[PDB]
Amino acid sequence: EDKIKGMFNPKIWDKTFQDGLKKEIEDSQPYNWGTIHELVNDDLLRAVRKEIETEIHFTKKETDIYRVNQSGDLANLSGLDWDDLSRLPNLFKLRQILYSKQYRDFFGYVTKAGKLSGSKTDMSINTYTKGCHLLTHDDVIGSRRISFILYLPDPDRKWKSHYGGGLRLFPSILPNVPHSDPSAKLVPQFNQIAFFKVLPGFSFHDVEEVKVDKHRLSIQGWYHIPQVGEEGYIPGELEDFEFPKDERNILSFHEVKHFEKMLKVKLSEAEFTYLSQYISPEHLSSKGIEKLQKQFVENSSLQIESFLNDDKSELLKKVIKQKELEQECPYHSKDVKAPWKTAIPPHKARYLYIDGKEYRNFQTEADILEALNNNDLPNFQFTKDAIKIISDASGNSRENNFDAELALIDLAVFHKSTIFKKYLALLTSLCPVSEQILIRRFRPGMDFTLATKCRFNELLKSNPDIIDAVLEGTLCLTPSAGWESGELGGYELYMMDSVLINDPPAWNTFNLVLRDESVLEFVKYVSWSAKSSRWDVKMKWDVKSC
Ligand SMILES: O=C(O)CNC(=O)C(=O)O
Ligand SMILES: [Mn+2]
Repeated sequence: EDKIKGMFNPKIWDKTFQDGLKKEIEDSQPYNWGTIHELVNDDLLRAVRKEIETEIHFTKKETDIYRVNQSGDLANLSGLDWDDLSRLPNLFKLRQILYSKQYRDFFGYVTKAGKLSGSKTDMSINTYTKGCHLLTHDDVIGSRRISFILYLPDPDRKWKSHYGGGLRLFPSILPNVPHSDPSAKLVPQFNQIAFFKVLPGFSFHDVEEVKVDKHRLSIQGWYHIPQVGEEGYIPGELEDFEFPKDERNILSFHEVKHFEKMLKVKLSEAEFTYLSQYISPEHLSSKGIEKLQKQFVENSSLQIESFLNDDKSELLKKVIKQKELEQECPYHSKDVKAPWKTAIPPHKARYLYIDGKEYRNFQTEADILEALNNNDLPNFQFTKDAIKIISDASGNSRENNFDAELALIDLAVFHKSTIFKKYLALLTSLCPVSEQILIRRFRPGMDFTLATKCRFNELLKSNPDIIDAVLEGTLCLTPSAGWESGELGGYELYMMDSVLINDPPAWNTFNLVLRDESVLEFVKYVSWSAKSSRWDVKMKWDVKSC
């Protein structure tokens, strides 16, 4: 109770230091946070790190939102018991002082956070190694009031920026709508502490993938609202911003009646000729269709390899490989030009896409609000029009050309066709009544989606003929190697609310799934070390039975 303050850098007890830091936090951007260098008695934090290395057993865990080496899974034996620190006397001593009344009075003062629990200790020990990463979130959970992270990388070697592993902070386009791109990045050093008041809809942050083979050791923790009466405490003393929307447009009367008349290999020579512009002969033949109809009835899932025929396989691979290798892919949302859009918000997803709508770039509230007041629909042929006219001005350089976008839009127009939707209904024996089609590109080190359910159309809920499901399709057009372990991410993951599908990115595949209310999907975050983007074509349809 006396030697506590002495286990800190004496500067934090200095009134001048305190009042100076308080203001630094008040006026910080993009939301109120702060950092202190050399927080703790160096020989202690050195003792603590030698303890963690000696005694604690880290276990990789990957989910949609992170990959991190964890020590916290209790009910795994290796799980760290904070109720038993017999062999981590210096860690015990660390927790004691971070939650001391001495430190809490300081730390609460500078952060204008009010009272902070000393009895509700809440700490965890993680390492991030090559590939590890934690996507965007605001920390808003239960009674967390202030977040803090104490860094213990190798104390005798400075952590470098190109290592990755940075604390990134996202600014607010408007509340619960953080800008896709981070506006500040903290390269952590030993005995450094990052911290912020937990703020619903604002404190969005992440941990940049660790790119090299080093060990980023941290102690994340939280200060909580006091227990009721603790040191005198008394209590009390959006889908509209998601882009793309998970919406489909109903099909014409022409289209639907076709799929009905058919279901109540009945395609013409002509229709088969159309379908074979794009689809491999192997999936147009009688045997090949019975083979797929059977699969679908059994699994309510198709996973087709070599979907497209070789003419279109060679074409797409070429133009996709050309763009990968000879053009500057944009790595900030401001840089994305027509026909591409950046999916937002980053605590839900981040990827590049073509939706055939008029061009949006969302840097401001007014950008989001201008689009909401002016909802507009896809038109791919007009999108092609727009591109050629831009692509004539500049000149179709090895570096500036739109060949990929044009081949892919052509592929989307195929899949938009009446006839494909006939072929589809033939495969599945379902009548599509709606569609949404997207071209998606997931960039190394930036793009991901997160585990979500399908979204039923509210207007068609009361319809007995429409299946309480969503038919979802994914044509993957990723031409690079090394995805196969999951290690690079990019994989399409279908699981239940146990895993239905787990397909790393591959070339010219087509997955097809009928999702009921409860199925979760996500494309995993793509590693910085991936050798290309994941390219694909996402297709969603409401369906009805015939
Ligand atoms: O280690 C870091 O810098 C960030 N950690 C977190 O944001 C978290 O654990 O929720
Ligand atoms: Mn966090």
